[PDB]
Amino acid sequence: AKQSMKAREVKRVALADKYFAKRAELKAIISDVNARWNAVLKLQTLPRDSSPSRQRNRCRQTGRPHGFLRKFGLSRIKVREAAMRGEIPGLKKASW
Amino acid sequence: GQKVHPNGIRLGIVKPWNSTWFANTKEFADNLDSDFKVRQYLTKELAKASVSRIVIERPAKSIRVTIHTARPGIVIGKKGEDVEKLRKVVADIAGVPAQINIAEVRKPELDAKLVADSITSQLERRVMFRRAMKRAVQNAMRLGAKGIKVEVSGRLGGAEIARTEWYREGRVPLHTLRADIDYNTSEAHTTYGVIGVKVWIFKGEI
Amino acid sequence: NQYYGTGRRKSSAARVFIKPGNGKIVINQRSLEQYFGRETARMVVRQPLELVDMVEKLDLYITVKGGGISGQAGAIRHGITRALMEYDESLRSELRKAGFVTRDARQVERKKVGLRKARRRPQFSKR
Amino acid sequence: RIRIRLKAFDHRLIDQATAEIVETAKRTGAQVRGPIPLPTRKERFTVLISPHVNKDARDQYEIRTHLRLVDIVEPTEKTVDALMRLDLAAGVDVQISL
Amino acid sequence: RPKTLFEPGEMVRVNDGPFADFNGVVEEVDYEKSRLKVSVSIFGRATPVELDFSQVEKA
Amino acid sequence: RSLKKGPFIDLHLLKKVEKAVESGDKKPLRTWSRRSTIFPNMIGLTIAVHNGRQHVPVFVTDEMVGHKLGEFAPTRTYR
RNA sequence: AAGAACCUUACCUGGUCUUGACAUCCACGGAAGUUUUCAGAGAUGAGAAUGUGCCUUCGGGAACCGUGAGACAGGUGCUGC
RNA sequence: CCGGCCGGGAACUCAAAGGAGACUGCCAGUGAUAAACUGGAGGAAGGUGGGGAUGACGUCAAGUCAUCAUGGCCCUUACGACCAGGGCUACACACGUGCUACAAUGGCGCAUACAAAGAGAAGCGACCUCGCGAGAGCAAGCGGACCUCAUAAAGUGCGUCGUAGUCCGGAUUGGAGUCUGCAACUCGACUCCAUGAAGUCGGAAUCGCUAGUAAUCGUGGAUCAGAAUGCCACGGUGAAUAC
RNA sequence: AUGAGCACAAAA
Repeated sequence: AKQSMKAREVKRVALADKYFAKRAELKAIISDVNARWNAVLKLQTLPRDSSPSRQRNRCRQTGRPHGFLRKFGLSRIKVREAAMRGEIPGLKKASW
Repeated sequence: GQKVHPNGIRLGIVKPWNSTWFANTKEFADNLDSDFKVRQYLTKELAKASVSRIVIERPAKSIRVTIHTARPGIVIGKKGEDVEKLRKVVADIAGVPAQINIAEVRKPELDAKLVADSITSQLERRVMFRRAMKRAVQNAMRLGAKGIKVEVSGRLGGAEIARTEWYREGRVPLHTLRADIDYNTSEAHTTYGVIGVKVWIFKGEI
Repeated sequence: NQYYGTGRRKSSAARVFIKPGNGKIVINQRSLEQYFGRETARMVVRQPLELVDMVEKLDLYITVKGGGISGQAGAIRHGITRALMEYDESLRSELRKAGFVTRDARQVERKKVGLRKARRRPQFSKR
Repeated sequence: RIRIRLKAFDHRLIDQATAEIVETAKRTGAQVRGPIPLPTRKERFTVLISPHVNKDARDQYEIRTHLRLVDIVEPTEKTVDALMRLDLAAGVDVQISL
Repeated sequence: RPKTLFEPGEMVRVNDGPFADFNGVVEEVDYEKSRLKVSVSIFGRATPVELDFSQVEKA
Repeated sequence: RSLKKGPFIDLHLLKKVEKAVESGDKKPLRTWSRRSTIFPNMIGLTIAVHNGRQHVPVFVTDEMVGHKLGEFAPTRTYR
């Protein structure tokens, strides 16, 4: 069940955390206006696969891309099962 | 898909939670994932010990569990050694110190996980399904509470067409939210396919 | 000396404090003609005072939070009725005959799942 | 002048925790203001009930965090010693603040 | 007061605070707050408390 | 539509354009990057831009400056 | 589908890998990790520089990495009749 | 110092905990001397007070082997795996669901009044300054009844337009940009300048709604770097009609 | 106005 897809998301998380917040934030700072340029032409060397936007939120149980909920961390199908067994604390059917 | 989960509808009213910790927005998903991993490992290691409920309470410096077992001698092993290795490996799985607490459960024929797991083991061992749910229903009724219903669905007796067959004795009111119903399901995986067990047990009203 | 009314609409809580004095009334540190005298429903404010057949003998001080215009007007009317309850007891026959003693429990129902509003279903095709 | 706020998913549990805090603050003798209830956060989640296509068939959930503040204003040495492990409940998330 | 400045990983002690007489490691130090966050576990739950630099003095 | 703070050009395509202008007239440069804004340095060359299955050749002249490379390579085929 | 810009990608053209991108077993080793050059569309392929510990009965523990062999891994392939 | 001012019983509102309260409980009539019904007193609410959750045995071999798990079959140097670009956004057409309109109960300018519900740490982001604007500047606060999103809008007075394809309508297009992200050609969202298609209330047919209902008006959340006219929730005004 | 034929193992 989507082993390659979960592997790509794990590799994306590892590569983004490795190459980001040590170089990418500085490149974005120099890209921002100080409060063509040789500085920005030196800047334009960025690789691609380190980006945080390439990551997609997948369910930890099943790896499902769609229907994700961030506070629970699972897709809706798994969230309903965990709620019905009673694993998510404070979850109740809003009968309002 | 008509019927709602009984534990789910009466979770607010009568039944306490299987996990009773508090966390904020940031820690909620990872605490659920850690709870899933420790419960998966405990169920995998102690399926032969037949645990019913693994109640998890996290102070959020450590994590403590209140595991429910029909035979506590199996989980403690000899002099608590199996408990000790299980505590250490569940601690370094969870990444946080752990305390294991075991509660001996009374009436193992009157609790639903062990009824469903016994019927599941009988379907692994090719006991006929009518005798399996009939013994489960009659043993629960003679040992105790006034509600029992066992529904077993899918490929009954090696048929090419799946059927749903259910026996029921006593009174099992699902619509009343005052009722003490414990619903637990277990899947039996035969050679010709998979077959599912649905067990209701009605203790009484609170 | 001060007679108090609770004054709720289903959206607005109008605390009304009535004293004897001048007939000019004040709604949230502001006159009633400034508040909604440009609008309607000034008469529905005056109606509990009109049931006593005099307005000028009493001084009314009103603070009201929540709701909209007609909701605040109805909550103000309810508060004036409860403050006249604190005034006297023989007014209850006339106020109950006018039905102003009751509280309006017509709230807005919630939006239900699968409908565009509370009652409104989407359009339906048999094909 | 330490003011201690506390939140839980369960209203009975947060009531027992707040009762323990006011009893411990009151046995030694301390001027503590009354336990005031902050409003509860109601987190409505709304999920589909079916694996495949059923848009109208859809489930609705809730988390109700009950937040309370115990409002201590008098500090005493036995009080600040006895606040250690007061609530003693896993559901109750207490926070010491000034 | 001497040693009024605190850093992540430093003992703290408050006369009016409940986190004294036990071990204390701070959470965050903010100059704009003019006060520092101290993270001491209470019944096994980590809790931040903000305390003025003149108010808290190390042991 | 892009920001004023920077135009965009791929580094490999830019260095290949530099090799092309220091070499002179040459073979069509094969690029797989349609994202790149062309330049007055690239005005005059005969590079080839890829569009799905096949690469089409494009002779860059003065009328195409701010446009990307992929506007001259068609992605679809209708009729 | 509660969110299709190469990225979520299953589909297409092309460049590539075959005990494998994701697991466990065997043997040979090297800590890990970090910086940087040449190409290439990138995957990758050649080089280098830095670091090289907690160990124990120096068994260089154990992770991680690479390499050779099968056991196998993988499948969003078919049948919801 | 118009900061609902600060000692503050805390009145009242508000918040959330324990309760009270409505049960045909009374009083006449009908019926059988029965359930029950019709009226009225009381009361906030009267007969199920309103809404919601709760969906029996089963039907359709209804839907999902693509959420997951799984029996059988199949590939297993190729139906597996990693990359760059492209596609899922195409377009002689036909249908469903919505949004904006066809104006005068309206459009446009100025001045003003009244909410509820939510979200926020790889976050919401004041104030002040700059820019016609979208926005941009080492700028406080707040993991929250305090800080931010955040301006509610229909309404209300004033002034203008006086039935035109119009000061109605905004599609389309050409220039100039801002944001986001490694990059907005394919294939983003807004701002500004200019253009101003169809559209004069809609054939056969057809949909929703019995009360805070329909219409109409805005607000917030999820997903999400960015992108709703979709979804989910929130309140303002508020009908007509059941012989 | 009409609607191909088969596709209901459900058992000591």
